[PDB]
Amino acid sequence: GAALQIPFAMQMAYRF
Repeated sequence: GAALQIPFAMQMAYRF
């Protein structure tokens, strides 16, 4: 449930 909310923040950090 809240396991993807963790990597989601980092996935965007580099997606920039």
